[PDB]
Amino acid sequence: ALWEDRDVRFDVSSQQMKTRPGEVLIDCLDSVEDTKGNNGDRGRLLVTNLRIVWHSLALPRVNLSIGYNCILNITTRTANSKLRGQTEALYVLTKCNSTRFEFIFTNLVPGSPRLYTSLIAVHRAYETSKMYRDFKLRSALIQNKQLRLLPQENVYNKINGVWNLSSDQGNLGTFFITNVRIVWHANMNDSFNVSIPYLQIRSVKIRALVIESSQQSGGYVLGFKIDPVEKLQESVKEINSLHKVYSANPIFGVDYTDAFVAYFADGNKQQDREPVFSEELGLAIEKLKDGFTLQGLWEV
Amino acid sequence: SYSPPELEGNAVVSYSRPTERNPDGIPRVSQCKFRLPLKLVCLPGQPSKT
Repeated sequence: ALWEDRDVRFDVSSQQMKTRPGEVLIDCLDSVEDTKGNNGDRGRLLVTNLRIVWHSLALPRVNLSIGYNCILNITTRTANSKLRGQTEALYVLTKCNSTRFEFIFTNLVPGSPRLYTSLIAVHRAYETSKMYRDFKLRSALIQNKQLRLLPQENVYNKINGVWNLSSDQGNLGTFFITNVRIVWHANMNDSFNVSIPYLQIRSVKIRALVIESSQQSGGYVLGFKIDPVEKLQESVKEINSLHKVYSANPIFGVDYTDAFVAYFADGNKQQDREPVFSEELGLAIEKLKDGFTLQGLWEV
Repeated sequence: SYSPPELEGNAVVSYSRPTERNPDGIPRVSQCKFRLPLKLVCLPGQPSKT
């Protein structure tokens, strides 16, 4: 469903670069040349709400899309002294489904390098806010007896005595309904709580309050049971209404081809062999490559 | 005490043109020369025959 902040795509279409409903553009910069691919071609860089995009600005087909849940390090490099003005450069390190890429972005015209700052800022806002768009078990949600609300979140329905049909004897627990996510704590050792976001929900039906996950948190079917079913169907219908009105415009809580092969961070390596034990060092070491030895790789 | 070699004087401005290529500005220099009067270095005095 949502891939803009979960993958890293190359030669993306002119439509997938367009702002998703919940997405929103923040800052832009022209003439940002792309490097780590020596095409020597200019472009335009965009720091959106969920991902960073770069399109060639002359052949807008060739482009890059990097999600914020797939970046590890972002480094700004101020160099290239007096000969001209102090120009910056952006080094982004990315790891998607165990494959490490690195992209470099060179600001050609030294007259507008401010972009490289705001990105950093929003990236923090992307990581400090993951309870908005991700699924978590047994977190630190509950205060003394109440829920700790996110910034853009207020409770809708406050129901006591809502069971959980995934355990045996620690069930009876409160059920908080909010505009961003729905949570349930256990009211007895209140660290068995589940915080499901509307973004991860696929369909709320009955078989009993069955909630299915959207192929990202796996097929996690959650079952709850309440007092006589009047309030039950009431809660189900209001939950479906809130789900649809959210999916209309997502929130995301962010406050404020061979293309891949030319962007590997390792260098001609998209792999990680099976980590096996090492009797030489005593550490878990990556498997050695068909004849190589540790004391032969170490020396020069 | 000694009189200057010439009364003329120069005045030079060095400025910069901010351009897209060099946002810091290419440096240019232009000058103008003024002419000072004898009334600054001389006075009417007595003449001698030889």
